[PDB]
Amino acid sequence: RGKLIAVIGDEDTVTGFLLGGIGELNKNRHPNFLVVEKDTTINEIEDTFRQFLNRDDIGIILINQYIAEMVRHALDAHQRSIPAVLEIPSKEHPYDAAKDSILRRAKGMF
Amino acid sequence: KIIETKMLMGEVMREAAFSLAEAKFTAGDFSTTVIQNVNKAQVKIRAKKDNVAGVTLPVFEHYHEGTDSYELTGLARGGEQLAKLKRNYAKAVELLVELASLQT
Amino acid sequence: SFFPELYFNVDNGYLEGLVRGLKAGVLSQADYLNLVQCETLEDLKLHLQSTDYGNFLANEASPLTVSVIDDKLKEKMVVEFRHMRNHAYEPLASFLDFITYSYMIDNVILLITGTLHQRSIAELVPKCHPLGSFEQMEAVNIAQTPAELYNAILVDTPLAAFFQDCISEQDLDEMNIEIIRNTLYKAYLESFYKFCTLLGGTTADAMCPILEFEADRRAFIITINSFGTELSKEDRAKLFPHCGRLYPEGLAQLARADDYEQVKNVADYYPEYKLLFEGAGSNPGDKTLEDRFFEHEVKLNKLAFLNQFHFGVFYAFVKLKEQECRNIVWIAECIAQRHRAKIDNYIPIF
Repeated sequence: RGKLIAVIGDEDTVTGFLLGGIGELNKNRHPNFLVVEKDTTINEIEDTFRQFLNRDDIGIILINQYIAEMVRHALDAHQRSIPAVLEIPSKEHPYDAAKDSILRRAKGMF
Repeated sequence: KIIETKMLMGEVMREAAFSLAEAKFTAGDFSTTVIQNVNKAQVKIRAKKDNVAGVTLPVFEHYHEGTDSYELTGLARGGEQLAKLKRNYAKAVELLVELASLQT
Repeated sequence: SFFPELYFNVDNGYLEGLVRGLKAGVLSQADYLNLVQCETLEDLKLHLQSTDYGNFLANEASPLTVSVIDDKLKEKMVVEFRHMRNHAYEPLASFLDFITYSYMIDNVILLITGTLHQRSIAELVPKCHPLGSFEQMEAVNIAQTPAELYNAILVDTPLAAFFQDCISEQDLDEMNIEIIRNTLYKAYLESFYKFCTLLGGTTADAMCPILEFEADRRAFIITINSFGTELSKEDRAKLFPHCGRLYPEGLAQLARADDYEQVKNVADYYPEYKLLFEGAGSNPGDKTLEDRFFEHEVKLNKLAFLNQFHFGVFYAFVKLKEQECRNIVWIAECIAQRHRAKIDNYIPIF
């Protein structure tokens, strides 16, 4: 009931989670997810990112790292805890490690 | 504990990504149907309180609400691979929920 | 009979030579081995360029991805198909239309659902499978009105006859989308089979065995996958095609079955299938049932080229290359994801 998990990522990432049973339409026919394609621009990602951050029914957001870099300024601008944003490796992009939001919050972590 | 979980997340997501490729191999192009055919969520997250000390910390807890997900045998009827794929990501989500709670 | 082997090459002579000449270019086992011995996508391209495949990734993004290899391969065979489909006459073209129908069926499922959930046609068309095409209007600019799409389909879209099972729109809103697509596919397969039997020569004997296999394949796989879902046994039976070996007797047992073992027990009555369930060891690190079906289907599609005077060579041609595309992408995916131990999961195409 309480909170949904929003996903902003590539075609396979979103498809996988949707099969995972996560994601749904609100009463306004809005989807708590975005598929980011090669033709998707920065304003589209940022607008979606912001709407999830300002949407009180979301909370955890799952994004691809390569996207995290594309709109990275928005990831440090918001410092809260409901909107926990987790950065994941895309099907082909390589495993994340550096530029983790948390490793930045705490500079004492491997 | 945050880093140990992050490392596991890598291994778990890799397996799910491969499993998706396997489902695609059999099914072909199911991704369009899944993305368009979305209505209700089966997984939702509830807030819970963790009394770490005098300070109380907000944590997420996985809630298996139970509303049925889409059952799709339309593409090559590759139900076995899609079923394993659902489970692989479902497991990934639970780990990610734990992961978000750790960020707080 | 004396019906074939005479007029066939009068109009279809060129296409028969061309399509077999195109088949001659399909990757051999030796070529797949060269593709496996790469471990790099750039080397994969270079090795693939050794055959009729290649030179299609040129002028694309310097990074090589799976999505590019997948799309490009599909495009290659679509172009070759359209070429042969355009240089063809009604006696053969109608056969080819059925092949395209299978893809149109999936595409119209996409046109609905999206129409039902306010999506514009222009947004949906880019995700439709090629050969669907839908050059006709009225299906275009439906104004997100399900009634307008339903009427345009009845009128302009060749699949109108198939929708006779799913009608009045009420069916579109009340039926589960997957039941609608499985129902339409049944209608397609039943009509296409009958068409092949109306062409009661070599084509009927060369083509029907493959269609009959697919029909029985659907019954087996649907029954198993349907176990874990919510579906009336009778409604499940309604989806079993009648063009196969299970139709006389066998579907009744699958319709009642609630277990994998009961489905296998049915196969036990059909050695051609019993061997498949025995081969489908289903171990945690072995091949499964779907894999054995692909291997059998390809064997049949290869045997299709033992007849030089029929239309079934074109059907097998498309399906055989589709599996070849699956095989090539599989290799690219195994490289991209670095799982070399899983490389030998392609279906050899001889």
